[PDB]
Amino acid sequence: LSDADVQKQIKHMMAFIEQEANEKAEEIDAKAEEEFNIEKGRLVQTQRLKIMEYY
Amino acid sequence: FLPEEQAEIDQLFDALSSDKNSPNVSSKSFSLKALQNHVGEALPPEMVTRLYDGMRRVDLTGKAKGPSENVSQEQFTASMSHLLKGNSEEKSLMIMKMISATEGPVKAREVQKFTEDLVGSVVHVLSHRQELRGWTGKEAPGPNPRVQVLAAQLLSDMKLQDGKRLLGPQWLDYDCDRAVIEDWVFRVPHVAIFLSVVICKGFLVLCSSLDLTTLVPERQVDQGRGFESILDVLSVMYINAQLPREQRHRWRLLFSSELHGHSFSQLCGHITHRGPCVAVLEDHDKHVFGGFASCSWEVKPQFQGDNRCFLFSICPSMAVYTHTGYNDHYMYLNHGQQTIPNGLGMGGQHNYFGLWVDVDFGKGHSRAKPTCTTYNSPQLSAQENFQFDKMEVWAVGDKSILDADPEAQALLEISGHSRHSEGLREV
Amino acid sequence: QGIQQLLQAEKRAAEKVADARKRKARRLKQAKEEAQMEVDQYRREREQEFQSKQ
Repeated sequence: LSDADVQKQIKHMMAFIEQEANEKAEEIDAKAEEEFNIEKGRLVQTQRLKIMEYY
Repeated sequence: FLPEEQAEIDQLFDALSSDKNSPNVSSKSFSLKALQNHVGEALPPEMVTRLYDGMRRVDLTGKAKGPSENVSQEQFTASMSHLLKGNSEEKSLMIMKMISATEGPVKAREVQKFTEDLVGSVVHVLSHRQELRGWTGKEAPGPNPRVQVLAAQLLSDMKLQDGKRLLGPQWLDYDCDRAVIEDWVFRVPHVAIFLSVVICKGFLVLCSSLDLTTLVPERQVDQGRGFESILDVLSVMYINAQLPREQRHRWRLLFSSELHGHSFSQLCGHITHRGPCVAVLEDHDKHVFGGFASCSWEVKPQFQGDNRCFLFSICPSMAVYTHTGYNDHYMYLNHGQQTIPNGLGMGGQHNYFGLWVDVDFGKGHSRAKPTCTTYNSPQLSAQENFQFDKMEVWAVGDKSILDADPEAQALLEISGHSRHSEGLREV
Repeated sequence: QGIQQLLQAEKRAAEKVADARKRKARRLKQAKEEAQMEVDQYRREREQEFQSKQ
């Protein structure tokens, strides 16, 4: 009766709000893919304006 | 029911069962010929038949094999006790018992037909009752394409029990029972709203405690200028749903490209310092999109705005993308510098916006290639860099330099520099 | 226990972002090499310029 109350309370934080620090962690992978496209643009739009202007 | 409402619900049935053209009927019941009579031209033909066969399959006693052949007051007052006040277990009961003549789970192909049988009729009752407040979006000869793409948006929140959404051509054949439609009317407020205006506006129950000022906004344009908008009435009933509730009543014209020129200097002059407004534009490939600003537009290099600014979409699909809080790069407005971009922008970062309108007017981009960062919003246009001809900025809710200095025009004439224009400008 | 095992859920918590910053430090130079694969898109204009010369 007593341990059935304290087994719920160790799910209050362990997989409910400490799991969201893992959810706030893997959405820097949404922010790192936007930076990757900036350099992908910054190297195309400085060279595709060059190696097509030659032709 | 309150006795203010219990008075006029029997005052609709007492006038119905006294039909003259239907001969074999009594005083306690009516038949289906007079239910397609008083509605007249306020409802389409595909709904007044479902007005019959959705009310007739009520079970009141518990013993009969199916529906009764004459609808009585007991079979009438209970169906508005299921719809106009009822709960979710009662509300979708008259959704599914409107679809098939047999009981059971209704298939996922023919709930789509009913969903395009409803939203084509809200624009039929609201136009015939003359409540459009100026928003008369022109019907297309043929099918209206905004009725179609709005109706399939509601079915995107149709969460089947599997947890996986309706994807691919296997989206038509789901045995959708009462287990799965009863959260759909719980999640989607408009399928609960639109049934309260197809029924309670042709039937003209004046005691109804609804709000029609906050469902359809009021179009406030200045008179004298013949002005049609990009957005028809089902679109402005879509964007108005995701605004704050306090502003949903009046959409005033701020800038439009076919009346105030095709200039960015006019755009930046008409939408700066006018509060929250909804920018909406349509490019060459018929992709209507845009965004909403929560605060005023102000010309400054910094990223301004807060978490109520959202991007949407209308004509390719209807979806709304709220903020994600990864960054607060919400709005942007710059007007003629050289190291930072000059134009209007929302989302993303510098030169990588999720919606951008440039100073060379009629151009822009939505370069959110995977998705956006601020708004989790896709590439909005068909291409990477679109071109547009129509733009609208709508606010929601609520001399020159040549004549400014008379000493400088005196010093310019004294210093030898001419005027270049007399008799070309007014005064 | 709880406070004897709460940091054991926090060390596993902090060891999920270090792979999210190591993947972020990789995704910069992951396809900068494929940002030199736009020098394969220069081929389709050259043989087309050889096609307008043809």
